[PDB]
Amino acid sequence: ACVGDGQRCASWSGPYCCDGYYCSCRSMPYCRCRNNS
Repeated sequence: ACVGDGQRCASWSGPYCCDGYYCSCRSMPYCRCRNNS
């Protein structure tokens, strides 16, 4: 199972994203997971 769009990555960076999405980590611990571009 993968995370949807805009879904933050577990804790700080545990699970991955769907086939095509990524996980950003701006000024904050809770990284965000969403589509590529």
